[PDB]
Amino acid sequence: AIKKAHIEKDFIAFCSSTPDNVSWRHPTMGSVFIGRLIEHMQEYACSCDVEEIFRKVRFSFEQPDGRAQMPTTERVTLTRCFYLFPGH
Amino acid sequence: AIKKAHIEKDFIAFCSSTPDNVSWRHPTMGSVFIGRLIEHMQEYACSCDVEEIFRKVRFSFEQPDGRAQMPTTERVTLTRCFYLFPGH
Amino acid sequence: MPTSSGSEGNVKLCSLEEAQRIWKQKSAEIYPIMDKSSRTRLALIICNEEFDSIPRRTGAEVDITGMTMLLQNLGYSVDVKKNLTASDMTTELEAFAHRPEHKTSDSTFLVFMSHGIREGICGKKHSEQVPDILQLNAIFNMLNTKNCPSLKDKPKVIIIQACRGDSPGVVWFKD
Amino acid sequence: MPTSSGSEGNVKLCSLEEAQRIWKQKSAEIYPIMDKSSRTRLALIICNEEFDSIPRRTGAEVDITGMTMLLQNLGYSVDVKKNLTASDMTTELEAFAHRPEHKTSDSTFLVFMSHGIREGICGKKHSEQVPDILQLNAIFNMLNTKNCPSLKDKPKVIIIQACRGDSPGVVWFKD
Ligand SMILES: *C(=O)[C@H](CC(=O)O)NC(=O)c1ccc(CNC(=O)c2ccc(Nc3cnc4ccccc4n3)cc2)nc1
Ligand SMILES: *C(=O)[C@H](CC(=O)O)NC(=O)c1ccc(CNC(=O)c2ccc(Nc3cnc4ccccc4n3)cc2)nc1
Repeated sequence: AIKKAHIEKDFIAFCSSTPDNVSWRHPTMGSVFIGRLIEHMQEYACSCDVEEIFRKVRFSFEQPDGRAQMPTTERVTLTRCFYLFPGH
Repeated sequence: AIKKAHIEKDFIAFCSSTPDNVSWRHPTMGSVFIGRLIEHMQEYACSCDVEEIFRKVRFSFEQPDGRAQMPTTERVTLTRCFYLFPGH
Repeated sequence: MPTSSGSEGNVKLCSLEEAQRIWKQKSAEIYPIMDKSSRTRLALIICNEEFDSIPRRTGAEVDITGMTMLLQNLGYSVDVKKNLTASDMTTELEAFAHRPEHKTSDSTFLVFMSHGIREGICGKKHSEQVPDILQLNAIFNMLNTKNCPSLKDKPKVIIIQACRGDSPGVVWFKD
Repeated sequence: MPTSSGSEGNVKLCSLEEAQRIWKQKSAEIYPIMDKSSRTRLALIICNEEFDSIPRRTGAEVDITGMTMLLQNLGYSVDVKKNLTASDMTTELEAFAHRPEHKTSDSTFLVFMSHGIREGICGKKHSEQVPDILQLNAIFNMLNTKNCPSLKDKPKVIIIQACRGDSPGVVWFKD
């Protein structure tokens, strides 16, 4: 017996900036977005679902300096919370 | 004194289906997505932030029937949780 | 006994304890809510039902009724606009972003209900030969900090009821 | 004393109590996690550093190191691909969606790090006259249920480090 499934589901995109805008990068330190994401994953993977973590990264960019960017969550079809449960 | 602000921030789009796909509508009952959103807002506005509510609507569409669709959250730049606090 | 006779209607209320629990469980990571007595919350509904060439969206009136009442229950003054071209929609959106009440508001809801193709939302004058489309990108640009400073740092919720192409959105699998 | 000498490195661990608390606070609204002893988790990193015409992405190696280690800490086997055209990226993505390990996995991470314009991610051969672009839409299509049934009902996280245009993304306001 064949059953129907949604063609597109359980996706989440996380971009480094909003449309039209640049994302910043340090020659020895890497990308600002990537570095911030590693920090937040490391700290919050154990307590938050990935959508929450992405918001916290965004919040961490809330106060703009000379090199401002605002990471964007896109095309979200997560029906559930995704907890990484690091250590498990 | 002038200060910098992100050009795009604190946005959330909620579409009725995923790209390429149709959204269903009943001639006397209205749109399936709209009806489901009203239900979930009515029940969950008091306990969840709007991002959570949108996920629950999505989850409610998880099991496809003859008229299947998967609502999509798009272009999210919310840095905080948005609670409606109905009654306040 | 809870009652739908009140201004919040069928929307379940958030108790004073619930509001305090949420304000504790999550820190300064909640959007600030403005004083109820003085806030001028705005919402806009653009719904297209009658179209020149494409079929009539029967049932759209039930959608308008429900969405208008729900945003009101949540505290928003609801503007309802009907059967507009992509040009009219832009003009109306611009007018919305220029409303003084956004200054004394904490949030906004934008609702678009219409036909839709892959590229965006359909105006009343839409056909294959002469497209009448409002891009989602355009809505965002008009409500962003450049074009709507009054809504700076404030949640802007955009809701779209529309098709995004002709496909049923499904694939078969066997158990 | 917690230690980064373990396989999870600098990633803070989730205690057995924490895992049980989350499994209670949120109901059957969490994605199922597969048995650690038998799961074959996969992740893919496509990073472009050297480009034919557009400037070299100095620091990209620090990004590869960090992302590769982080996905490993989280339990994913990380495939690292470098300096690819939009055509190569498509081919590699197709190859990723065809990996048998997705059958015995619970989730996937896709990471794209490159230059980028409004329309998508830049391949190594990108210039203004001859664009070499991978659209975000294309990534999604290749990992969706039609083209990747093995990942049906499983979280697919896509991460993009790229510009999306030339603008600084800021507007001035006075206090
Ligand atoms: C595409 O652009 C548009 C999008 C739009 O107008 O919103 N979609 C369509 O043009 C469209 C064409 C045909 C149909 C046919 N609808 C159905 O097949 C249908 C069958 C059953 C139901 N049942 C139902 C039951 N209960 C409820 C409760 C609340 C709301 C809706 C509801 N529906 C619905 C639709 N649809 C769209
Ligand atoms: C556009 O397509 C690309 C996107 C990409 O390659 O990722 N962006 C660029 O081409 C680009 C051009 C120039 C620059 C200049 N960078 C900076 O101005 C810059 C200054 C300071 C810092 N500081 C800093 C401090 N600490 C950290 C920690 C961790 C990671 C980064 C970091 N950065 C960074 C960048 N950028 C991009």
